[PDB]
Amino acid sequence: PDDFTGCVIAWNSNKLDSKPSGNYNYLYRLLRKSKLKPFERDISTEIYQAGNKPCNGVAGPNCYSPLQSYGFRPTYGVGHQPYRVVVLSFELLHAPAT
Repeated sequence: PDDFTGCVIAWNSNKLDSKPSGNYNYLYRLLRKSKLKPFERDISTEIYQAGNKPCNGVAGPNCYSPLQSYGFRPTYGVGHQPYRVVVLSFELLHAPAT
């Protein structure tokens, strides 16, 4: 948000985020019609009707899979390794602090 208050804490966790099985879990979408509003999470699975014509459940022109898997390898150097980030937002309200 524009008036965001808090602290961003980032640290490398490649020793912790690497497992012998493989980090196949993480996936991402890189396209959206409009910029996401502040403090918005995109997890709801609605078939995104970007165009005026459905793909009709078949592959073809102008119908590509949006989801992509992150490319992480042990040979990647320091600096691009997966960094864990915690955003601690300290909301300054008028309610009892406690």
